[PDB]
Amino acid sequence: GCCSNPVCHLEHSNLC
Repeated sequence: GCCSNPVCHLEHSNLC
């Protein structure tokens, strides 16, 4: 995580 988990990535998609 964050960007490397698909869920934590999308919760803050600005941060992936």
